[PDB]
Amino acid sequence: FRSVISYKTEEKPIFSLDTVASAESMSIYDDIDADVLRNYQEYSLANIIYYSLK
Amino acid sequence: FQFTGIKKYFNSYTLTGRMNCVLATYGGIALLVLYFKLRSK
Amino acid sequence: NENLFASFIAPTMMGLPIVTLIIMFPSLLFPTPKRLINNRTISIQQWLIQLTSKQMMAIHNQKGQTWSLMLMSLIMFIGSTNILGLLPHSFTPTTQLSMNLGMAIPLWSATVFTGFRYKTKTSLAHFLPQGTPALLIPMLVIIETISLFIQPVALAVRLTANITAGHLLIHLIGGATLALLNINTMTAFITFTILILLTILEFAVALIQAYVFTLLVSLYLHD
Amino acid sequence: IDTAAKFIGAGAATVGVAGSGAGIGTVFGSMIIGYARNPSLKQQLFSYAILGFALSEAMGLFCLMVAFLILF
Amino acid sequence: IDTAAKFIGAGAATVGVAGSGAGIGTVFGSMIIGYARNPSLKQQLFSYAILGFALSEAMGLFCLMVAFLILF
Amino acid sequence: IDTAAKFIGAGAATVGVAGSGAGIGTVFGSMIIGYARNPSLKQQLFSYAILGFALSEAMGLFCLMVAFLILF
Amino acid sequence: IDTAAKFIGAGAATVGVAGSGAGIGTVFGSMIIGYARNPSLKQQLFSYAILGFALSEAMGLFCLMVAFLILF
Amino acid sequence: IDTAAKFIGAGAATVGVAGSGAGIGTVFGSMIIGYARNPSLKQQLFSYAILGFALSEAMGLFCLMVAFLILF
Amino acid sequence: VAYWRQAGLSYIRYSQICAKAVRDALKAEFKANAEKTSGSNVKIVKVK
Amino acid sequence: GQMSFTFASPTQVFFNGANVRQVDVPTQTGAFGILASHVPTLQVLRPGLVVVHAEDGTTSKYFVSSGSVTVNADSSVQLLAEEAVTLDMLDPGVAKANLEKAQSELLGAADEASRAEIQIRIEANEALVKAL
Repeated sequence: FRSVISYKTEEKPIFSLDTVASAESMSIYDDIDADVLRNYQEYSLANIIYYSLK
Repeated sequence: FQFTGIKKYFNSYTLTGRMNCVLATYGGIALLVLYFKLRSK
Repeated sequence: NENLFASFIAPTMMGLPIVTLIIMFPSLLFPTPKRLINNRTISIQQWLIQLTSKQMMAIHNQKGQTWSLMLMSLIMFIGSTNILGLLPHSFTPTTQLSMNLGMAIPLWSATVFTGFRYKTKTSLAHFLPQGTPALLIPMLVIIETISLFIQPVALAVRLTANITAGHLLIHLIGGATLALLNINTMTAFITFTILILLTILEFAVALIQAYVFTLLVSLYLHD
Repeated sequence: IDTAAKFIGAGAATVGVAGSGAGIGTVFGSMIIGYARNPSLKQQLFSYAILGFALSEAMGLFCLMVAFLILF
Repeated sequence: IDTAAKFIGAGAATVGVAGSGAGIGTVFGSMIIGYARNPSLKQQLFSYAILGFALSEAMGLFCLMVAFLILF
Repeated sequence: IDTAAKFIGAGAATVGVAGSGAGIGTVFGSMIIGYARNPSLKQQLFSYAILGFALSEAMGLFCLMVAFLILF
Repeated sequence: IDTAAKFIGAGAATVGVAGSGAGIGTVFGSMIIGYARNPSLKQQLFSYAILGFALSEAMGLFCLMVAFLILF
Repeated sequence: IDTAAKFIGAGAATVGVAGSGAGIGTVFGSMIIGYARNPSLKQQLFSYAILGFALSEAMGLFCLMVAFLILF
Repeated sequence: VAYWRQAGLSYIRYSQICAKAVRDALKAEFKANAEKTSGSNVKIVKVK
Repeated sequence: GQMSFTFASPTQVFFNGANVRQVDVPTQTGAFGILASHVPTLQVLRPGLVVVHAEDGTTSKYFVSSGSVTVNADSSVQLLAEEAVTLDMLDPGVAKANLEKAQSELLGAADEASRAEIQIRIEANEALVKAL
């Protein structure tokens, strides 16, 4: 929502797969493996739902 | 009175701690080789 | 060809004067008070024990805690008789190899006979480490028993060999000062090497942690 | 005849220290990568640098103990 | 026999002073893996290296006097 | 008998430089894992390996100069 | 006896390449564990491990060069 | 006396094959830890080990090759 | 990898238990804020 | 220097755009220190205390339960946590009793994953007591 009067229906993507989150922009990053990124990418699924629910 | 202050301690652990006989045997044999080498000079 | 070191050839003498006075003397450096508040020179000896009685107590946590009130007497004797000898012309009883073979063996064999009077099977069934594979049973139990009987020799010879090794570099670096009637600039640098080396030779306290502690591990493991 | 054998038996005894010339090189290089991870140096991490140093120099200097006895 | 005995006790002692070069390979080298995790550079990080660099060299210049102790 | 000492002496004095190469592989083997963890190459990391090769070789190349005075 | 001094020296100076033999074994033990963390392979990850090899084996190869002069 | 210089050059030169045997424990040790990150193993992860293993053993055989020259 | 890995669990199933223990070690005053979050209200409907 | 530290619970906010020079976080796969320009990573948390050192003379002893630390390319971190409470809201006396009861059910677990659930519970109470 923008205000009391006007809201907006919106769209946001969910990169849930580990390997689509394995691209050129993560090779700059540190020692994260496919087990650490497995635990982390799950937790951001619970943080997009709580953002959506509020 | 250098006994009854520590007499409760002794028969507790001198059951294993007072085994200086192995030290006495490894000592007494160590006496024997040095008197023998000076005997043969 | 600027700075020619010199040397002096002289015998380095670990003689044996009257010892049974010298052993008793670091007992009377520590007094014991029969009072509640004490007199601010025992009170920093009494605090120094209540630290390192809380580190040889914490590991064991058994009814083998009865043994630990002795192990803090073992740390004060060779803690003192290694620290007295740094003085000009004093004599350390832990220099000679005789008493250290009487400090290891009546203590080390007091450990293997501790579990053999209570457990009687699983003390030296600690020779069985794991879920036994086949090709290395005889290669194991000829190894883990030859590294058991090394332990009394491993415990005493590590103490006598480096304590006396401190005393020779005290003499030889020190004796090269006296025989340095050549160029006088290098005399100070050998002197400054000495007063660093005497700070390193207060690792004679550090080498008593590595005698009581590997007596605990050689007690905690068996019991 | 043994005057040279006084020397090389001392001259070979000295290179047994060459372990502990590198063995303390481990424990000081291995401390800074134990420190840059976790900046709590005043705790027991620095106290394990000196006991590791002292226990390595304890096996360091007494190799030179056998050097002088062959000489003197 | 005199100059024969002296020199091969001197060269065989100088092997031990490059026995501490392999330690400062680790001391100066393991600064790299610490510096990349955390850039707190002019902290004790580079200064702990000097406590490594000059203490490991202190076993390097240890034996070099002992070689010249048996030169003469 | 002078010739039999000069040639064993320098060849004994060459042994130590093996200690130098066995640490100097570490000071680039820490920079491989250094740059692959944070691309900070052109800044201070690579210059440390330039110091790291220069330092430990000075522990090494002096030992070769010890071999020359035995030979000469 | 004059020819014997030729033989004794080079076999002693032979061993100064033993450490430089292991001094190239670790620079490849890095690039295994270095590349497996950042696939930037054909760039300056591999190009640096080339330089660390040819520098270190050259200091081993110069140790073999003095083995020939003791031989000849 | 002519036979005795053959065997010191035989015994002392064979020593240096110990060093490169220490090196191939590193590179085969490092392939175990590099694989446990990123199972891309049958690609150039494992192939860099057989790159490195052949290159370290080539130095150690180069040490052992003088043992057959100087003995004969 | 840990014991909650390789046995068939998820990180939410990890994070549910270790956060539930903090809500049991609280006092009587701050027990209502553990009752506040307490997010077990969504029902489950699968058609089969 | 030139950092940004953000520390937010779901229901409340501790820090917003206010950084103080050093953050200590208990990572799932170890621990780390943040010192004004750390090489960026994407890590997840274990039960343990976060001691943020304020500039401000003193420190700040928080205790997270399970969250996520994202230090990024520019010098700015985002530490988000689920149950981020301080020390004085916890009682040590109930934390002592909760340990050995979960050890008692550990032998009494017949299944392999139900026993693995018990191993999660004893770890969190172990970091509970030692932080106190």
